[PDB]
Order: sequence, then C-alpha cells, then structure tokens
Amino acid sequence: IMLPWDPSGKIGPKKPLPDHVSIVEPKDEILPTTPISEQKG
Amino acid sequence: TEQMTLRGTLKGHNGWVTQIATTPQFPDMILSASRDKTIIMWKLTRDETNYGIPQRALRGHSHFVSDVVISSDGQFALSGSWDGTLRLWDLTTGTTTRRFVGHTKDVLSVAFSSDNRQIVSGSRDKTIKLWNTLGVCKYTVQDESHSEWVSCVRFSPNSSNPIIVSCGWDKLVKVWNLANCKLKTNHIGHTGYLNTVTVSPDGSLCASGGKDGQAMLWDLNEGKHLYTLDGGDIINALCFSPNRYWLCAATGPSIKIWDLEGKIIVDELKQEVISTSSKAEPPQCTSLAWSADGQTLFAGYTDNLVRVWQVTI
Amino acid sequence: GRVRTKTVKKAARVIIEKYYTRLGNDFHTNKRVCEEIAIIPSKKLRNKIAGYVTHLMKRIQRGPVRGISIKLQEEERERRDNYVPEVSALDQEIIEVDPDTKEMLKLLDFGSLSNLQVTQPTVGMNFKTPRG
Amino acid sequence: YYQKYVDEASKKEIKDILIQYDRTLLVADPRRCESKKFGGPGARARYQKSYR
RNA sequence: GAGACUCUGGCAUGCUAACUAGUUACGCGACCCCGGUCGGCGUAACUUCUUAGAGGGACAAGUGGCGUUCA
Ligand SMILES: [Mg+2]
Repeated sequence: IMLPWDPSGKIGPKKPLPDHVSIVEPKDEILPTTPISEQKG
Repeated sequence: TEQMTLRGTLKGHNGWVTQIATTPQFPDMILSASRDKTIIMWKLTRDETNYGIPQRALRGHSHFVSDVVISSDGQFALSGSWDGTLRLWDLTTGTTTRRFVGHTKDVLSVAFSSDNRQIVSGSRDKTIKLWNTLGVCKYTVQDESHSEWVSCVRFSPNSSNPIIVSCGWDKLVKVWNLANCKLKTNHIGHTGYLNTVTVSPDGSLCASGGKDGQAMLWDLNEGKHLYTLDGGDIINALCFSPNRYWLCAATGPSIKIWDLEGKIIVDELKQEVISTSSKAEPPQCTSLAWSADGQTLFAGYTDNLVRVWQVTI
Repeated sequence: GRVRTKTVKKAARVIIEKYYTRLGNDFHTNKRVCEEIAIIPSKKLRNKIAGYVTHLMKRIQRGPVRGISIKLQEEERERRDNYVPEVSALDQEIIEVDPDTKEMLKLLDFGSLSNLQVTQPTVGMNFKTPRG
Repeated sequence: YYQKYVDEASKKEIKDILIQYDRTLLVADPRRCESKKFGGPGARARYQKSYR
C-alpha cells in the first residue's frame, strides 16, 4: 500500500515527492523605468 | 592624444578568471583566481622575456575560486570562496594567517574601513556581518533584513564621507551610511541586474554598471544621478583610474575608458585576431583593476587570460 | 551518458520560459539564480537543472525557437506588422490585362479604363507537363 | 616544496617536464580491487548453470 | 519501470569539536660519528592529522564540425 505524503510526517515524509516538482507560476514584476529617489534616514 | 595598448599578458590559468585583486603599494604584484581552486600569485617582471612569472600559489579553497581582494597596504589579501568563508592570505609567505569563518551564504562582498582596521562582509543571506581585526562578528542583521538579495557592497575612497554603495540582483543601487548604518537611499529605475560600482578619483561622480551594460553616474557632490554612458555588453567589472579623470569599463570583448568632459565614447580597442569567429563565444571581459598610478590596467577575461593595458602617451 | 530526463527538460523550459532574463549561459552563476528562486532539494537535481537551463539559454540567445510563443516575439510581430512601406505594391501606374479580360470588360459596363494594357498573346504552346 | 616555500616558476617547470614525459604521474589511478560476489564460485560469474 | 531516491567513495587545512585520538614548539638520557634513534621522561594550547554531526561541493564548465545551429 502506497501511503500518502503529508508534511506532518506521521505516516510518511515531510519531503515532497522526489519526482513531483510542484512548480509555481511567476509573479508580475515591474521593470523600473526612471531612476528616482526617496532619500530618507 | 593617447591610446592604450597591450603591454603584456599573464598566461597561467586552466579555468577562467573569476576575480583578480590588485594593490597600490606593489605595482608588479597581482593575485589572480580561476575556475580551478587555485589563486596564482604572480610576479610582474615586465621584461623583454616574459611579462609575469608565477611566484606563489595560494592553495586552500575546496572548489572553484569565486572572489579575491587585496588590501591597500598590499602584504595581505582576503579571498572568498564557495565554501562560504574567506581566508586572509599572507602574501609574502603566501599562506593564511587568519581565516574569516561566519558567513552563512556565498560571500559576494567584503570591505575594509578607510583605516584597513574594520571588516564588513555581505552575503546573499539577508545579513551584513560586521567585524574588528581580531575577527569577531559584532553585529549582523538577520530578522531585520531585505525581502530580496544583496549581491555586493563597496566603500567610498573619501574618508570624510563614510558611505558604501551596494548593487544586487534586485536591480537596485542601494546607498548606506556607515555612521547611521541604515540605508541612505535606494535607487529604483534600473532594469536588469548590476555587476559592479566604482567611484571617481575626484569624489564628485561615480560609475555603475549592470545588466543594462550602462555606466550610470551617481553624484558625490550631491547624492544625485547625473548621466549614463553605454558600456554595451554585460559590464562584468568597472574601475576608475587615480591619475586620470577616466572610467575603465569591461564591456564584453574589450575594455572601454571613457572621458567625462565630453559625454561621448571615444573608442573601443578590440584585438583583430579574435579566434572564436565561427559559431563560438568571443572572450567576454570579466574583471579589471587599475594600478597605483593608473598607467597599467590589469584585466581578467573569460578566456583564462589576464591582459594588461598600458597607457602609451 | 549525461542525458536530460523529462523532469530535467520540462524544468529547464519552465525556468527559461518564465525567467529568461534572470538566467544566463554560465552554469555556476545561474545556479545561484536557480537555487535562490527555486528550492531544489538535491544538489544533483539543482546542478543538472542549471546546466540544461544554461545551454538552453544559449540556444535562445543564439536565436528564436520554433515551437514556443515568446511574448517578446509577440511584440516584434506587432512591430513588424505595423511596419509599413512608403507605398503599397498594389498601387501601380499601369496594369497589364489579357485580351479576354478586355473583351469581358468591354461587354460588361466597365469598357474604357485609363491604366490598362491588353498585352500580347503567349505564343508557343508548351504548357503541359511531359508524359512518362 | 618549490610551489609553496619558494617561487612558482620552479613548480611549473618541474610539473611541465613531468607532463611532457608521462600523464599517469598526474592522472590518478582510481583502480581498486573488485570484490567477489554471492551467486557464483568466482568474481563476476553468477552461479554456474549446469546442464546434465 | 529506467531515472529519481537512500547509503557509500571523493572537494572541503571551512562550521561544530575530543586524556578511551592525538598535535606542533623544545629539552634531557644510553650509544654512534652538535645532532640521529627510542611504544625512555617533562613543558601548553589546538584540532593540521584522527574521529563524525550539521552545512556546503560539478555542472557538459570550454571549443570545433554536425543538427531547425534545437536535443
Ligand atoms: Mg532509478
């Protein structure tokens, strides 16, 4: 019987499956157009 | 009314030159790393027979040599490696006196005080460690830190202004006050990651290069950006000459020394014999450092080769 | 033989396709990128990912790939299509026309046209492809 | 000794004369003695199939 | 399923460290011609060696042809 993965680690490993690559979608990144300042501190 | 020229070359590497470190006290002495684990300690004869001869070899790094730096005094040099740590090499006997262990991640920057007394070391873990010469981490910031990464930090040669600039892979040229020890200014506007930052001999303007392949000038008379001259190809290293009002810049295959009086490129000096002109990479320039007077420039390249570029006139 | 698995390859295409800019050609640097941005449990997995991610970045830096829709390519297509020459090729000062289209237009309403030329008949009957 | 406590040109000249004579001096012999394995009378053989 | 994984080998003069591990500095003693030798004796720190936990470490990294210059 193949047991399910669980971060709890009671029944199995903390580790994700070594094959299973849960790949997340990249965040919306803004390229800064002008050099500018907000000088403080 | 002057032009650079290849005075000589230091042929002594198997892998390519990750970083080369210079010192103003001894002009005929350069300490150069490679992809292999060594750091070759050259002796620059500059004679008819050979330009340089390997004097010592600072063997110690477990794996590939990332960064190496020499102090302004020149008898010692601290190097950093993928072990995480750095090693204070005694450059005469060519061996470590004191090893700086402490950094959690790759040490991408290290900086002496103007006194060459205090040491500060920056790594990709959101920390800035600060030490004395006796070698104790007096304080580091871990919880109170950046959301992103701090790839490099450097010092201002001017002693009266205790200021350090820091580039990174977040594309932000940060500026910190050593007195306040909190950032003076961030500078959003830069697309692409920054490689190197350097300050001018006068201490008025300072160049900055990065992924853009652009020499973005910040002002030291007033902490303000002024204007940018395009290095073009990835700027792997930059360095100001002390005697001249020059900006040396590693721009891809060749070196570029711009003038600030008239904002215009003068010339790019590429060797004609380029071998990889057939579905091959050309030799991209990775590092540079001016000599004490600024008449010789040591430049380390991706073709496992350190060319020196003397000013003729 | 050092060949990439589908878990290796798909990961490299996802890495270059999502963060082409962060990535580069050299393994050991863009490795630092891959370990930071992506949490790879094994060092072997990390390093393999990085080495195929590097060589692939050089492939794209060399040129455009066939079976993938890059957003940059979408922008250049919008740019190229908006490329317009000075004049259209269709605008012509004189248009050649055959005698059948002359006869057919003359029977139709559109008899006289200013810029037409009922050209000569194609003499020399050799149009069929040889047999055998 | 010459690379460490004196100048390195001696290390390269010695090392190069060595490279120009013979590469085994530098390329290590990784070779080591292989163990006999269960399932046979010898080292590689798996057990003797015996007709008859 | 292969691969992946786990363990082992290896790069770590780096982190953490040890009179049930030793160490480097010397000196003595018998003899041989000042020293050399000795599991004969003494001077402390440390972990280079030793032992083993945590981390870290190399990846087709370089090039040529060939190939959608892709794999
Ligand atoms: Mg398998």
